[PDB]
Amino acid sequence: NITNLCPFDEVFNATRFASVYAWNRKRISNCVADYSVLYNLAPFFTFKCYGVSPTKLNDLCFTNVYADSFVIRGDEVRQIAPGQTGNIADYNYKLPDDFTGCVIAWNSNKLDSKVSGNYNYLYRLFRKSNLKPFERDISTEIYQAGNKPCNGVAGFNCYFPLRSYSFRPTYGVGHQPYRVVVLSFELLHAPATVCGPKK
Amino acid sequence: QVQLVQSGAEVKKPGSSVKVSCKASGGTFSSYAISWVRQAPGQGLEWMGRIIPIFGTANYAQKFQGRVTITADESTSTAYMELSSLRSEDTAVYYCASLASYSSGWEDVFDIWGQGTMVTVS
Amino acid sequence: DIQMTQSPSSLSASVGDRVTITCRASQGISSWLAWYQQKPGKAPKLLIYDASNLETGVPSRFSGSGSGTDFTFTISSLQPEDIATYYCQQYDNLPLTFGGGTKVEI
Repeated sequence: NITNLCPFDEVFNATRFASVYAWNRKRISNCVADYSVLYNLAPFFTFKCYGVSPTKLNDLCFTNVYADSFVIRGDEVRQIAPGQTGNIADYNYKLPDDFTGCVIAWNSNKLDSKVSGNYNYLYRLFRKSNLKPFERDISTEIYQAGNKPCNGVAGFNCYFPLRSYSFRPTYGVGHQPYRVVVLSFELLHAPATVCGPKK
Repeated sequence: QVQLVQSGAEVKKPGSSVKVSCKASGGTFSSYAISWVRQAPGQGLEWMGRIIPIFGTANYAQKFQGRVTITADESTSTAYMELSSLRSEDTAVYYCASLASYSSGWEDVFDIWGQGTMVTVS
Repeated sequence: DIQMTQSPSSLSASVGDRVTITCRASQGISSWLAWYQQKPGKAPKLLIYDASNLETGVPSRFSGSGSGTDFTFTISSLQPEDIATYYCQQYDNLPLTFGGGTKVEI
């Protein structure tokens, strides 16, 4: 028994998108979730769901909804899925095995690319252990080798943990920036805060 | 908090070079990117180049390409920029500023600006 | 390189008078514009970092909006502390270009 539409507009159409390093997380509750506006429009190239189907989204109710957003390379969109492996999955953003939700990703080369630039977006390349599901790491400490302590980036394993994609138009489709939004759902019984536009 | 402190002013005859610096203070040097902006007397601001010391990448405008060099020194956290073959129209106030781009999802907009150095040819 | 035309070059207005400054890009930019405030003999201050996003600590008195080529920055009211020169900066592409600037006079 709610009437206010969910704030999907400020999540998908937002001009700014967070880095895969320190990705953003927006909570959605107490609203009507009409998903037709998402997949009906042209710019959203890819849209996949796990545990549910795109057509059934408008007919379901959800107890809690989270909208994670970030930017990754085109070839790395594959890594955004349950049980996957790779830099983004291992060190930046990992989904749970029982993930229930959908992943929306589309090309944003026109927005997020500059000729010899686009240092806005960074990703973690070194970490001692893989992240837990939905884990977040904002630290940037140097990755000391162990045979000698480190205070700054040095030789052998003493690397600076983060790196930047440096998107440019000259890159191919695979390396071009892709704007990604991940929706997570919970399907328990009442109370339920999010429901579709049903009667 | 972040603060940028620039060196003193400089006065030179034409054909010389300048070696101004801006020392980063507060936080850690692993989180700053520096850009240099020119402002001729009474005219608008002009962007020269960008330096990201951690990634070891620098960029310059087309006019200053091959004439301005920007460097940095981690040991002293001093961002260095040099201008070669000085000529009278190079006179301007030069500002050291920190980019927001080199961070999570921000852009090139300059957040913190240095006190600026007066450079004149005479 | 991408060039921006900023008009009017100078605008004079009284206390409490609304101010409107127009910045026009020669090529379409996807809202990647920022506005700065420069007091005489002082470094520019970043007022608006995105097409409409105000920086922390900047009074809501200031505002801005626009997309594509045409952008506008406005002051809801002229306080004495608002008399300054404002520049529009485009950062869609690497060769950052500042606008011609708009000198504000009481």
